[PDB]
Amino acid sequence: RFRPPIRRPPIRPPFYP
Amino acid sequence: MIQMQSMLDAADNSGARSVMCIKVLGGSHRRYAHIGDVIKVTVKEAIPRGKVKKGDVLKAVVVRTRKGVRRPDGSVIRFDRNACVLLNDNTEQPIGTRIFGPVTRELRGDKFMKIVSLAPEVL
Amino acid sequence: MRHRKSGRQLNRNSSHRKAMFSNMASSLVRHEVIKTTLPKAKELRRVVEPLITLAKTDSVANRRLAFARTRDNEVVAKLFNELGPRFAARQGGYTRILKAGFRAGDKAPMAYIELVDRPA
Amino acid sequence: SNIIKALEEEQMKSDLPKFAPGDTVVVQVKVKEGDRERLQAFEGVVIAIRNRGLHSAFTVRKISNGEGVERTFQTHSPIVDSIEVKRRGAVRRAKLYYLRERSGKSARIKEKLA
Amino acid sequence: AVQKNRKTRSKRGMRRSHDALTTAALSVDATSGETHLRHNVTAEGYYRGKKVI
Amino acid sequence: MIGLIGRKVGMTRVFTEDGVSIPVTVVEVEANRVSQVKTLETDGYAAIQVTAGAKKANRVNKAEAGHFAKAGVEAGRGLWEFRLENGEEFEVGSELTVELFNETKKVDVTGTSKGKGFQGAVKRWNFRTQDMTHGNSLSHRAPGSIGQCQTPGRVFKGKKMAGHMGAERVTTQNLEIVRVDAERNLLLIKGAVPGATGGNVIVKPAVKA
RNA sequence: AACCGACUAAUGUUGAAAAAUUAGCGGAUGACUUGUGGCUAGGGGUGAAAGGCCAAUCAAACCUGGAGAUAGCUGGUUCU
RNA sequence: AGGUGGUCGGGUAGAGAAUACCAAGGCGCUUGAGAGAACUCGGGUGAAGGAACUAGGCAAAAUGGUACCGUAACUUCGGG
RNA sequence: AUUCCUUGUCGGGUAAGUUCCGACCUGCACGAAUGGCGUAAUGAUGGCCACGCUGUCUCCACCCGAGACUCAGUGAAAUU
RNA sequence: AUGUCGGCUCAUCACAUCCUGGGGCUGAAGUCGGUCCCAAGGGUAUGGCUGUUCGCCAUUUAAAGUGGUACGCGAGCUGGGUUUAGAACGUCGUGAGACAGUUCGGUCCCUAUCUGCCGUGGGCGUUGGAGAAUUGAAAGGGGCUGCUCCUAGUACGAGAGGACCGGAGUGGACGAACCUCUGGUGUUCGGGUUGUGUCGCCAGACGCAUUGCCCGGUAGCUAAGUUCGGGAUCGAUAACCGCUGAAAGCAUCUAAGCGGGAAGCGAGCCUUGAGAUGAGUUCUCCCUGAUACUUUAAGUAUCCUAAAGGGUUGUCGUAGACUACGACGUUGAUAGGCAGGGUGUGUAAGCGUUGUGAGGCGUUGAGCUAACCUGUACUAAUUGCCCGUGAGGCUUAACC
Repeated sequence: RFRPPIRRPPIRPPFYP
Repeated sequence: MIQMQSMLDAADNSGARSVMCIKVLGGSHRRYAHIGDVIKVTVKEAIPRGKVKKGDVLKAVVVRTRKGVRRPDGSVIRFDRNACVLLNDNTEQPIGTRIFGPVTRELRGDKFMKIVSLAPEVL
Repeated sequence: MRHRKSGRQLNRNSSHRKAMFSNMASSLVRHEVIKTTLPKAKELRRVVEPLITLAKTDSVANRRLAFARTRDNEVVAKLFNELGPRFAARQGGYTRILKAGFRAGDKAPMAYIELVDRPA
Repeated sequence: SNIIKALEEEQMKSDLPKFAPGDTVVVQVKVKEGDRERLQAFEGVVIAIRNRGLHSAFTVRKISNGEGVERTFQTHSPIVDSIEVKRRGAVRRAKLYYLRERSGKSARIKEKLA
Repeated sequence: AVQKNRKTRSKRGMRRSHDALTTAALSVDATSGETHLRHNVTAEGYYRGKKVI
Repeated sequence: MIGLIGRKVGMTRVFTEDGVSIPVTVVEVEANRVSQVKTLETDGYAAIQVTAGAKKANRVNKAEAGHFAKAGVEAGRGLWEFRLENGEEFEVGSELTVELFNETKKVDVTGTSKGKGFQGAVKRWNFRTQDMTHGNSLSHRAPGSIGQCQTPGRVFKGKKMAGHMGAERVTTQNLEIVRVDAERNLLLIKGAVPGATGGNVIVKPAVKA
């Protein structure tokens, strides 16, 4: 089954440090 | 140019004071009812002891609109407020027995001949 | 689309354009020949040449009209005392645009604009 | 266009009564109920007039059976059989659309009364 | 957003194939013999053979 | 089919006696004159070429002027060709007039539509706008997606996008003729005709009749 | 209103700006706000408590030294 | 296009250091010129309808002053 | 702000209500100063409803400006 | 470092077909259905609830297809749900904390090089050059459908009900062109009005306050307005139905042969279209000079010529980002102005009169009036410069 992934960091560009 | 959510006065003595178009009937994706067009309406506000009650879903024929009607000479007749006549949802025959305010000759025809007979004026 | 429309915006508000052209007309009446950018010259004709026509008929009404459009009493006097009389017979074309190359600073297409039949 | 002008002026009504905004007119409108052709009278106030030769129109506002009704007529249309000015109104404007928001006393117009 | 490969000199050159300059329309004044932008006054103030400035 | 080459004069109305207004475009057909007859033997198809109006002699090239001289017509504003299908016989110089459409109920009119310049997908193709508020960032009249990821990894040909709108040959079909005026060389055609006033219009008997 | 603040949105996000602008928004005689000068210092301070803040840095500041810590990992390792 | 303590504060209107227009005084913001496409930004108006939009009336629109009249449940009797 | 099953069930509101309000109690897995239950007033607090209002939307149209485009001068950027 | 749910925008394909078309069987009387076969041309709900997809519900529709496309689409949007950091409830844990439970809150970057795509140019080519008009190989667009009436209350049916076939009309949705009308807009037109500043003052104006606000409104653009479209027809077919007909004395639509037969297929309609390098066709126009030189060519150089026409420049456009395209360039209405008109606004100013005055009235439908209409050389459109040459190779055939 589809397991909801964590593909991206929680803080998004343009702030992504 | 009536659509879902449009409120209309009741030009009848059916007991509705105000109705709301639920559906423009006729065709798929049909946007608008004009004068002569039948609409499904919900009674939003009704008189205390009448034929129709608040929440009664039924049909109605639009008889007056602010957008009005073009006539073949290029004329246009516009009313100040939008009105309609509640019709039996099966028979499409007027619930009331009296029409209030003018109507247009666009209703002239076999379908709404009773409306036209009862109306005080036909412009 | 601008189909059939008239009047250049000249990268300005309306109030600015109105101010600018009122000024520019006053300058042209005063000096009888003015160097401007070519598009401003072409617009100026639609402002000045009507003032000159007004000035052909001398009336308190017309002077006040000219004053309203120029807000300059020296200009209004020159209009009604000199320029009207001069152009009395002439049926339009009170001004003449002569293209005059480019401005140094911005290579803007420039033009002289002058009154016709300057005594000078 | 001279062509369009010639074409339009051939169709124009010869003698139309002078009416103005604020006038109370009675338009006799030709109605045809099947075979029979009658005149029906539209009586109200001229609130707007479009002067455009053959393309001229005028809007008349009446209050009928408790309902505001406006009708823009095409002056030079055959359907408009006649126009009678009942009362000449004194207004200060070309278009009396302000009357849409007035009623009764507020909606009264002053008589011109030469 | 940005190239994945630096552009060659060839292709750069190909883009600038339309970048060439065109000359001004000139004419010579009858009276002053001075070259001028056609339709424009000369530097000495002639236009079509008459001193206009 | 044979047709005329008019100029759109403008629109107007025609009041009928029964109080119907009829929106009409007025096409002025100045006498069309045959300037060349193409035959199957010479050209591999049967057509007439016609000119209309007048061109300033000064504005006529020598190449143009010889072609007209050969017909013995005076130069007109252009040249337009009408295929013949009926084995109809015309000679050069032969005039075509509005009276061609004396029996014709409906015509098909063709002009160049007015030009709207560079127009976006919203006006050009009736694309829906995106939300005006509710978060939309700089993408109100944006066209949306233009494709479908890795497969096919490219934009398909004929995809509706912004671009030049108008200024294109357009033919309206089955426009009724309200009136032929032979005196004034007018056709009154019900409804809209492509392009602005002053534009050349080709009028032809309706193909779907 | 000033002043202090920072609830919403839009812009901006290679900014005008390493946190703003515009329109609105809260407090506005008080547990107010502000200037100057003092004091508290790193397992330490300070915290109407958010692991907040302690020089655009913080679940242990910054600098220098031990120091080339260590790196069962990754990279790279040059002529025939 | 940010931040930076204190002092001074004219006229008309106005409760006012708000706001509008001005004075004294100071400026036009160190790229200009054209054009009048899409689209973006910031605004103005809008037929008919009126929240059907949307996660959500977000955003807009709307209300907006003074005097008087009048004002419900509820209440800790102050309120509301 | 706790309930899994679950959009429990009943009632209200709507043409239609997984939300809301009232109520029921088989409380998966409330509960009495980690307070229980109320509670006027207050809140840029959460949910829901109504009127008004509207370009939020049907479904966009037009217009005013700043960019975009063209000319002249200056002249970056990530990337490769 | 390949952004992950749902929505929005925009799609494209399959066909296992939801509708519409064609059929066979039916436990098909008709009206409806069922089921299967052909068919992918077009079409194929809006709302209430929920982050939802879904689902349920309301009300539609001819129908509300099923799927693929990184569960299509975040360098296109959103960010409600998931996905951090705050906080709280239940629950678990002595605890720090945890939960695939819940709850409130919580920053979505990128100026597009290349491919691609939509547009729009420049270059060269197409064999002498030039101006036009075209043919159509090829491609694209379009392709939906309701209801009513007639046929006919006929056929069918005990009745109730109620057709096929054929014809006519009028819609929905979609598309297009257009602006005569109905309207929107109209900061370039006219007016009213608040505050204030100024023009010495009055009067009259002007600036500024969102175009200060308010009311109208020309041209243009435009939809809600107007008008038109989808086809018929031909040809070939699908399933299917045959005719004649053996193999197989019969039978058999098939093996020979000949038919019918779909919204589908090729044409037919609209648009593009000879870079169709396979570069087509037709009409018309223009250029019929010298020399030297060579390693003699489709040679080179000099001189003389500079055509048809193309450009640049100019006035411009219902054409336009720039271009391009089109008009005009004095042998001229191209633009501006000007005249007259129209249109809009709504009775200017000044003066007179009336009134104590605000104000009223007359002069006066006045004054002003953009993008409009008709005119008009008044102003501005300068044959100046470039570019483009000098009868166009060779072979072969046939003609002279």
